[PDB]
Amino acid sequence: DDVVGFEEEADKVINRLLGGSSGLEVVPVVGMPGLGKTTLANKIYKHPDIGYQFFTRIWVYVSQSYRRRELFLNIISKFTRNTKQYHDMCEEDLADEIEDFLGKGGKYLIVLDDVWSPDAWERIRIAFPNNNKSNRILLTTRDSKVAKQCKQCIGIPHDLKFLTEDESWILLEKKVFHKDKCPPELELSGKSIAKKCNGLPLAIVVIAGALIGKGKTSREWKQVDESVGEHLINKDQPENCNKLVQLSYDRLSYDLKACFLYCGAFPGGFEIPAWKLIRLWIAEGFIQYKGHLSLECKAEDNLNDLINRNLVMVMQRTSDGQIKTCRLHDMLHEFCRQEAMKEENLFQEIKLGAEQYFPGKRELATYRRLCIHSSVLEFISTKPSGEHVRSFLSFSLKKIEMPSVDIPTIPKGFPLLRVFDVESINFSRFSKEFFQLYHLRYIAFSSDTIKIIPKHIGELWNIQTLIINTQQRSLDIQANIWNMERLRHLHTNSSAKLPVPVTPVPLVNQSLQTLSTIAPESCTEEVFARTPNLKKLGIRGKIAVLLEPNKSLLKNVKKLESLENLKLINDSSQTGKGLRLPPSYIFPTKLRKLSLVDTWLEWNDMSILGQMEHLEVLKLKENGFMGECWESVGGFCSLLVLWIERTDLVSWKASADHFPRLKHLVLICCDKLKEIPIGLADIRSFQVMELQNSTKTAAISARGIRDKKDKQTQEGTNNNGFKLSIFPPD
Amino acid sequence: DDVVGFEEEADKVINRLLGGSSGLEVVPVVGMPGLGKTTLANKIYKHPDIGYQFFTRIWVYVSQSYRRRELFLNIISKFTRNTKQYHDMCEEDLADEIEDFLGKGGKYLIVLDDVWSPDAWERIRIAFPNNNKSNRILLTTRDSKVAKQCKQCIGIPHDLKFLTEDESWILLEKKVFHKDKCPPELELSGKSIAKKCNGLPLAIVVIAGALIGKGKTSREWKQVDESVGEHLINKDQPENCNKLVQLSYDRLSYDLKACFLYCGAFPGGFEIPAWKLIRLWIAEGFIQYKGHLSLECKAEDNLNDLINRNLVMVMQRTSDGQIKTCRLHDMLHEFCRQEAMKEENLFQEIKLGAEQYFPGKRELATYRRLCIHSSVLEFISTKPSGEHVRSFLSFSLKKIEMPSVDIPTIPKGFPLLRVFDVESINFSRFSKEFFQLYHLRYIAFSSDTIKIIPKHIGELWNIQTLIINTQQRSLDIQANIWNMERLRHLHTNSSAKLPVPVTPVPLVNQSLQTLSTIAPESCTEEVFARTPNLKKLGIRGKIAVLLEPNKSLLKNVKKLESLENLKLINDSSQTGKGLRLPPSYIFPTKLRKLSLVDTWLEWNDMSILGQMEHLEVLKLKENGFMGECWESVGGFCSLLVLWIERTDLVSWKASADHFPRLKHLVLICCDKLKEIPIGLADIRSFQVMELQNSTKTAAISARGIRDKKDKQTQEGTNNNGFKLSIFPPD
Ligand SMILES: Nc1ncnc2c1ncn2[C@@H]1O[C@H](COP(=O)(O)OP(=O)(O)O)[C@@H](O)[C@H]1O
Ligand SMILES: Nc1ncnc2c1ncn2[C@@H]1O[C@H](COP(=O)(O)OP(=O)(O)O)[C@@H](O)[C@H]1O
Repeated sequence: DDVVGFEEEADKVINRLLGGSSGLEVVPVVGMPGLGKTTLANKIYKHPDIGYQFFTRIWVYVSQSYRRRELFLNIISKFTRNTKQYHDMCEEDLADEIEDFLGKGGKYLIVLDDVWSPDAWERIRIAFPNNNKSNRILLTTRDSKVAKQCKQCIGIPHDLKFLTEDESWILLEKKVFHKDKCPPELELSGKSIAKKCNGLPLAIVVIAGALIGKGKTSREWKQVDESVGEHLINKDQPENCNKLVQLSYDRLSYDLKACFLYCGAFPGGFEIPAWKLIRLWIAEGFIQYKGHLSLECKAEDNLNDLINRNLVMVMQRTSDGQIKTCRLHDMLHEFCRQEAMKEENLFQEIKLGAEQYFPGKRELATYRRLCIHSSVLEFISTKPSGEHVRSFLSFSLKKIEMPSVDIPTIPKGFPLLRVFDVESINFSRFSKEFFQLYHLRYIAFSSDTIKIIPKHIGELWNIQTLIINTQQRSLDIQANIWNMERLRHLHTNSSAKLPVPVTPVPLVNQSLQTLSTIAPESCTEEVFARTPNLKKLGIRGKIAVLLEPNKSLLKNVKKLESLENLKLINDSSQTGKGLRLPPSYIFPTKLRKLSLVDTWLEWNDMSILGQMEHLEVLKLKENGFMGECWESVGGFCSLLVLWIERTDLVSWKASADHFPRLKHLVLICCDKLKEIPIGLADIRSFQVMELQNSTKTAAISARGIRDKKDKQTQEGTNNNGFKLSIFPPD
Repeated sequence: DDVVGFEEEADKVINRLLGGSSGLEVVPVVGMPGLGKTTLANKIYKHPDIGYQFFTRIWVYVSQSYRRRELFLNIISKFTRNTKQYHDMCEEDLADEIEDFLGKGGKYLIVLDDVWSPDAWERIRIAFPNNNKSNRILLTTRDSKVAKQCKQCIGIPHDLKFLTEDESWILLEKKVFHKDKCPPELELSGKSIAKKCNGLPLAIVVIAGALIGKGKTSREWKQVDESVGEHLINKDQPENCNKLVQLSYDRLSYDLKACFLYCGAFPGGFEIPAWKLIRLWIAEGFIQYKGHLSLECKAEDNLNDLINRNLVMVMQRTSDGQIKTCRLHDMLHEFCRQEAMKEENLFQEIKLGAEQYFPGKRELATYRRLCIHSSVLEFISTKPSGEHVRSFLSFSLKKIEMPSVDIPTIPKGFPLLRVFDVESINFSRFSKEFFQLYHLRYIAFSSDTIKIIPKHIGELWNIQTLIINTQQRSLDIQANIWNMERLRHLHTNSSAKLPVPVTPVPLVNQSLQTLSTIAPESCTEEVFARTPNLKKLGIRGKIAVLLEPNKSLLKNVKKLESLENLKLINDSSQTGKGLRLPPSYIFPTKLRKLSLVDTWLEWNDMSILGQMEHLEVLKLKENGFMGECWESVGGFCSLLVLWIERTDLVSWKASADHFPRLKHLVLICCDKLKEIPIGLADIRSFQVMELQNSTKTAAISARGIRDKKDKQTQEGTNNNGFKLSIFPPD
């Protein structure tokens, strides 16, 4: 409930939505960036009354650099998982598909954030039919002319009010002091600050983060108070607010300063993968820690400082509470840009400006880090060359093929390249000079034809992370990854057939921690003997090769003492019944996360999982577990999160003793579940619960469980209210 | 000498060039389009005094849609034939290469036609160094601000004057009446017209063509006189002059109207290949002739009407006088556009306008013929679909690769496609749905990976012309081209291994006329037995397989009675001496054109060629003939043109009886020629003569021959003055 002073505005907006015309209706929210337009939209999205009243709730991100085809793909992905048929149809075809998808449903609302030009609104409006079902469009805009120019915009342009003072002091106190009370010698400074921010929440949260970072001293509070007083916030000039961000930026440590500045190289509206980005922090040497925690731990700590300062906003978190997807505010992105080019020339972006001509070698040679986001193919066709370029950064929501003749240009022009992520570029093959980059550390790309990883990859002695994505069924690795001592991580989407190591000095790879998806045949004794420090393991392929009762290779997994994350993917031609678990003591004594996919195991097998006393997060995906009768056997003494998706389970019996400490519980696509155990509502730690494609009997059992737990909350000191998801509410 | 009234302007421009500053100097020529800027530039280029004074003379075409990399490639192609090393270097690298290439030479001039914006001039000027050698730049522009903005443009902007009336009447009379005298009842109309064109040569030539097309009657002359009087030519509004072109356009026949309008679909500044374009018409059914001449003959007649009306201007002609490269004036191109979209909606062009968004299906479905010239890859990535599209037209000076996943989009979106020329698009493979186009007639594309022509190509029963270009050494054709009765032409750049026909109805392909270079092993008896009407033959590969004395296959060529054009390319691993011709009577009795490449034959072999009494044009390319002593044996009773390039010939003896009727004579890269026969100057028909990379002894022999022939011209009635090329004059 981190929303202060928006209750009246949200209530009046909701009143506008539920009332008004009975046909199509669009409400525009205009305001100076950072004032709370998207935050208010998110509050409206999560409000219970509107969600109950609206059958379908879609969140859409537009941004300035919107792609209509990409946007239509994004909307289509929210309806049908089988997206292979929609990749070929032209844009109006997916527009009609969206039209009929929302036609099949009931009353719906569409949320369009950060629309910059009226022509974009006109081009996207064609996908929303007028079915006289009181469908609503929550449009957010920076300019009132966008709403004014539309004849169909019958609703008056709602100018969202700026934050009131009563909201100010309370908001800033909640942000910076949390549950603490401000000392008297800082209270007047806080009030003066709140009056001096001119009710702009982004400025308030950024100065709160700055105050947290340095210390809660009266002198520093007076300094920031006079600084914000020296910067009057004009209602028509947002750039001065960037100066306030400067008052935060100077307070960060030099390496942390640098990583925050590098965080701005990403495109606006881009949902950053957390794991990818921590790798960018590590590969570039930005993360330096002379302490007991690992470098990845230090990078996670830095991300935690970023989020708690409200500099980087997290949109989706992992099931266990970790950060999954983070992004930067568009105003903060513009400030980071302005700093990057006009102030400290750390890195530069190459964009198709009004001149429509790309920079030549003379200007490019002065760059140190590049970031090409659109029209990359033309730029690489120009064949640039940078002798002082240390990085190549490029993310796009669309995949761009790699011209073969143009392939050798990138390595030849950048011999001093260190990191090179082209995950939006589909490499067709490997060039010889690509193999000459001895200074490379991070390489990640996609391919649709590469089957054999060549031997010469072993001669890159400075690579730290290697990420490969492909649509091929099986991937063969011929390069000697075992002698690559500095290699730390691997991530693959296909079945990776690692070479069988040969036994010959400290050849043991103590730095290798995570190695993503590996074919079952490579999970041998020698492979795990060379990496005792492995923590995350992933197996992809015919799991029957792993888990035959007579010659199961999981005995080798027993000797891996440092393992905590295991992933198994079943790609066998036949995935029928007959699979069973080995004795429970075979597993590592300190494993934490295991995920079973397409295993087709009997329910009783969790008894093996019942022996592990430290299991806390478990995920079942794509027919991990099934069986008509599920009886809870054994006690999961430390289970916190269990995640089951698309199982034909019918009946489940459970008790509080079986799962004494569960916190997160998820069922998805359970088309045959009869009832959820009532006694689960008797567990105090049971907090969050969700349904998807469940039976009506499951729905009424869920409602009864919610009522019982709410009554228990009325009985005991259950501070954390129960969370139930009525999805879909149709 | 078709230049009237420009003698004074050309003389003063030449005086400016030879005089002025001793360093870099740029003369700009500004004027309303069609006034004669490029024509005056061409006259200056071909003037003898400037060519003698200037060591290096380069012609450069810029146009509005100029590409700096393409332009630099074009300039580099004029210096070194080995262009494989220059394809990889970045733009400034070829700029420096051009800098040193002109540095090695002496005083030079660079001609830049049709420069539209000053920034283009600034970006191209960096390739021209200041060596204090009085180098000159003939720049042609439409706006004086382009010259004014340049600080280095010390020379005053020369505003070229409009043609005077005395030149006018003479110019129009030379254009329309040639050597005839205007009747008195049309002379006053001609004078009134010439005064009413306001001295604009393009208008004069177009109305002369219109008058020629309809008839030289007094009433029609009065009609065109009042029409041009009704259209006053404003000096600042060129669009009204387009109306005058209308007075010509309405006078053409409907099919000829249509083909002229289709001629405008090509990009401005594009040098049209004549053969391709007659193929494009013959495929679209535009050429209809109910007469004895072939359809190709009718198309050539139409092109002749186009050129003699000055609607289409020819830049380079074939050695025998035929049209090789033709183009349209930029003002005429704009008029053709205006007519195409705003008037008769015959065809439309898809371009990246200020909106920066490509048309959708709704507008595209109303189109009948398309023409995409730039940013084609984005358009095909959009995946357009046209149910009423009958043609797909795309030429570019650069090669664009074909995305595999995007490959199927083109055929699926255009099932009613008839012609499809993507010769600027590099196809990587064949898609199955591409093979579903049963309405296709003309297909032409380039590839760097296609080795096997698939069988299903035989199921396209409506194909008339098939053109394939590839860099592969050998091309295999598996499709049954023999049962393709409507197929008329084939053109390949690689060795084409045709399938061996099997003997089984009129299966004989009487419509097949030309079939490009074909691998030697396919020149069998059965192949030539199925196409008795063949006229142009081409063989590419190991010619030793064709021409072994014991088992030569040219006996089969004997039975081909309709053959007139033969091409042979030697791609054998060893091309050493030992090759010899068969007896002369083996050849068809009516052959006209033969070309020998890399044959390595003895000189005496022309005795066989001496037997053919109707040989008129012969070309020797890439070591066709060699030998220290060349003695002329036999009499070429009808030889007109002989063409020899890069031979190590030393001594040649010839007489007038050997070549009694030669007209065009060419020697290129003769690094060892001792002397040219003096008696060749005694031949009356000897008119044109050229040298390239010749010896100094060859140069002085050439000068003596020129002096002797000029003295003979002073003796006899040699109306056609002798033409000698001082090339290079360094
Ligand atoms: N009621 C509120 N309580 C706390 N923070 C808020 C509130 N409204 C806005 N904010 C903060 O203001 C910032 C700007 O939010 P957002 O609406 O996403 O951008 P914009 O206002 O430009 O659309 C957010 O980071 C958010 O944390
Ligand atoms: N002195 C001349 N004699 C005959 N025709 C001319 C003369 N000068 C120009 N023309 C004609 O005028 C037309 C325009 O010529 P050009 O110079 O190529 O275009 P622009 O004047 O727009 O540069 C040409 O087709 C040419 O035939």
